[PDB]
Amino acid sequence: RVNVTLACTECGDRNYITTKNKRNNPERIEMKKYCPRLNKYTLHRET
Amino acid sequence: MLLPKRVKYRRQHRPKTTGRSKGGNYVTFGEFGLQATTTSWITSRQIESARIAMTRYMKRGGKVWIKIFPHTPYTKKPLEVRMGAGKGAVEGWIAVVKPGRILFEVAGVSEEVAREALRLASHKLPVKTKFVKREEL
Amino acid sequence: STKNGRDSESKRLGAKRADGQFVTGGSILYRQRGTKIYPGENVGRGGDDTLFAKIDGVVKFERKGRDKKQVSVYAVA
Amino acid sequence: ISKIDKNKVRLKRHARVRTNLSGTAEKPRLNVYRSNKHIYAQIIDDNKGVTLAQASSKDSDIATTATKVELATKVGEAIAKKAADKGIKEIVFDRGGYLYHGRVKALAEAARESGLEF
Amino acid sequence: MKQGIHPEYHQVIFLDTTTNFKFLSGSTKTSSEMMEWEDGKEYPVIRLDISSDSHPFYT
Amino acid sequence: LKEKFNTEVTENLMKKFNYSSVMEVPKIDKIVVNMGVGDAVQNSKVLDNAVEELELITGQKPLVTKAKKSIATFRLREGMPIGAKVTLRGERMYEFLDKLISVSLPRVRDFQGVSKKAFDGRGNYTLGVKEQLIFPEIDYDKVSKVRGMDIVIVTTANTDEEARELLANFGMP
Amino acid sequence: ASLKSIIRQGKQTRSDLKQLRKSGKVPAVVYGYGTKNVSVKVDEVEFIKVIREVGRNGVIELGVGSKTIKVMVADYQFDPLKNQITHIDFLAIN
RNA sequence: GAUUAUUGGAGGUAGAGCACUGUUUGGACGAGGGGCCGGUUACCGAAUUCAGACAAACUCCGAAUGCCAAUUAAUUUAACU
RNA sequence: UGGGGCGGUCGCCUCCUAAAAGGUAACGGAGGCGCUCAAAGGUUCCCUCAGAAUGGUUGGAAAUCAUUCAUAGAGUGUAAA
RNA sequence: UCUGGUGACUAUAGCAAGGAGGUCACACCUGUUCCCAUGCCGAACACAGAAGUUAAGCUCCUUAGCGUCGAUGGUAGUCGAACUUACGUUCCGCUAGAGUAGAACGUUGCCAGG
Repeated sequence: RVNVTLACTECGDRNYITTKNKRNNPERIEMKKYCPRLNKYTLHRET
Repeated sequence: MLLPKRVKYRRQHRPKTTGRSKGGNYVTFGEFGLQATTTSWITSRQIESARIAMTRYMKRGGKVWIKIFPHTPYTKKPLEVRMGAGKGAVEGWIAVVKPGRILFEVAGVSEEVAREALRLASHKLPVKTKFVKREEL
Repeated sequence: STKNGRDSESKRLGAKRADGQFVTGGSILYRQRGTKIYPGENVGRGGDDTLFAKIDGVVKFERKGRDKKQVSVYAVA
Repeated sequence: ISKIDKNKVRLKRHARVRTNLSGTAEKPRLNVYRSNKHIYAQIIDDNKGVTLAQASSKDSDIATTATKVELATKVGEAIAKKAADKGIKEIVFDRGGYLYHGRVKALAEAARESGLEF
Repeated sequence: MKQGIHPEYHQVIFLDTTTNFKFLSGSTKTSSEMMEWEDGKEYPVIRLDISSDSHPFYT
Repeated sequence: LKEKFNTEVTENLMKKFNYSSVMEVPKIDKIVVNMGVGDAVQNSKVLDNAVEELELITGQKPLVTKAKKSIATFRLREGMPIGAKVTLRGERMYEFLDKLISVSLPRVRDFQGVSKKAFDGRGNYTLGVKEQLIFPEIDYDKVSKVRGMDIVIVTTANTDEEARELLANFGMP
Repeated sequence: ASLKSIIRQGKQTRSDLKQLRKSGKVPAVVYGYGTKNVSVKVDEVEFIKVIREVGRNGVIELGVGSKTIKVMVADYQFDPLKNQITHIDFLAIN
């Protein structure tokens, strides 16, 4: 169990901290989240 | 020697002695009985002594019922040591009886024998007692 | 020694407003675990199972069925 | 063994549904029933236990032997016109304990086509 | 009715010598040597057994 | 071959019982053919093969039952597929049963063969089967370990005498 | 089987009840079909004699004011510690 | 603001009770081990029942009083920032 | 800290003590936390206990399968309420 | 003003048992071509019909059999006061639970047919 900081590609920021467990989800996880720079839901990804 | 096979909580509050008997005030199984008249605790050895003294006088004759069971444990610190380092260890088991409570019942024996046997039992107990029969009317 | 000296901070549960008094539109009415009291008219239910008023009015505790109770709020004024 | 009845199960499911479902005279309830052959529709304002409009497959205004489904379509059109006089605005569709499929779905789509605001 | 995962069963001609028990089906689809019309016009694979000739009880 | 039963509705029952109407008549409802435990601590492929055998026996894919608990005295937990079953209702039921009654006792080799009474008083049988009369279509050619089966015939009956009246129709009482 | 009774007036308090019990009386009720519910008093000794002569489950034609009522005993509150009766309910069988 | 009267409401104490949990005394009933050849005979543990008992960490029930508050009315003089 | 010492404890959560609002002490009586989950979260549809016998291939007597009562005694990630 | 649909009332409404009924309704019923579907199955859901039945469900009637409700009177406990120190007493007020008599085999709003 560890923390994770997501990062957008176009919003140019990282303001979404989530948590995951390595052994069950070792790969980087990606989701759709609303970053308000672009004012739309965009694809954030673990980094 | 009477005690429960298990209890949820070993250490308990000491019971209450004010009031009258909630129940168990009438003979139901036998012909004669010993009713209490004052209040006290009975300590599970007194019962044994009374039962023995009442059994041998009847000489494997009639039948005896004990209407009382000590459910409640009481604690004791072994040596008189400082106050207050936790509650002590279990020492015995008690039943509480209030006036009206029937303690022992007997059947299958004559009235005078019942009276004498229950007298011998009463002299082994910490409470005043009284001989009684089945209620009628 | 002993090993029994623990307890938690008591939470101030129970009724916070009475049957018959006026309240405002976000006031707490009953804090509890689970649903001892259910919500009725113009009454909400929060994540802590807390009961609150949606609008301004007088509060009425009443039965729900045979063995349940609820609160309601009515906007008479 | 024993065979279960269907309508009591339907009523359990319908009671579970109708916990956030009620009429308020501007979003009234559109209750539906079907036994084996016909279908019945009733508009209700649950605040007073009052109903406003009624329709059925055996109503002589609409009664044939077409499909058992176009019949429900006609019932939808009929109750829609009946409520067009008053309270034809956005409403709430109470499906009973029935799926939104087949006769009920057809009835609802007909009601929507006939000008209702749901 | 979920097509694809079930086996293949068909009313083969189960014409036994004893009573012609043509009330079976399955994957015993032998060469259609006999297609009885009263029975299934299908494989005669269930053609002879000890079914209805001599039972332990009803011999 | 359903018309046999359709005639037996009155050939024996309306006579022996004299029903007031035709609908108060006993009637087969479902056939459950549950195989058995076969503890697959390592025999998972064996249970798969047994499932294939049941697919050959019946015209329906079996549904596989997992352990409902983690019962001690056995190495298992919740999950762990340790059973299989099929439930038959109509045409498959009759097409299976007309074959089964034909090929059972000649392959069972017993006069009584089943029981005088294995019922609960509600129209249920609880028949145990040693797995030889079954697969009369693809016989013992490749399989290695024999199996056992547990079949039940749940009907509309409410007692054992009506079940016996029905077992009069191709049964071994 | 010919008991008497006196009717209790309204609002008997604890003190008067225990005075009545210090005396040889005992409170009682009469209910059942044929009459409404009435609260009365009875002499304990006479009631005991009637019970001795008639039996526990027996009938008594007791007098209430102007009239008489055939009646059976329903229940009785009894004090086992001083062996006296403290209340008795009468049921009109008619 | 305070006291009282009349009303409404939250709550599970004293007391009672055994409907859940656990503790218990007699009695029956018949089933499993058992004394034996897979079984009789007695004895065990369990279940179901009959009647009686126990409980701070049991409750099918449930006060008195205290608590909150009312279009609130009558007597008093506090109350708040 | 029922002198001090040795011993034990030091934060948080849940019961009882606690006196039917809330609150309430002891080196009073019982137990837990220092997380876990990418589904064990959201929404839409469907579904419903064990236990008990009944009875049977298996049979631990009971595992799976089947009818009926069962009133949450089922189950609810994690203590208790 | 019979049935049905849909709502409000703490089961006085339920459970159990016994007896009657049906194409205006209700239902079991026939089947899986199509919509759709069963961690297998048209059992269920869904679909197309109306050959057959009142047997079952459902409706009506009867019973207080189980369950439910439940007074009066009395008791326990208790507020206040006065005795007092008794495992208490007395006076005043509130009056429980259990049990008993008894009640009840549902009341009623809206709508369409009849």
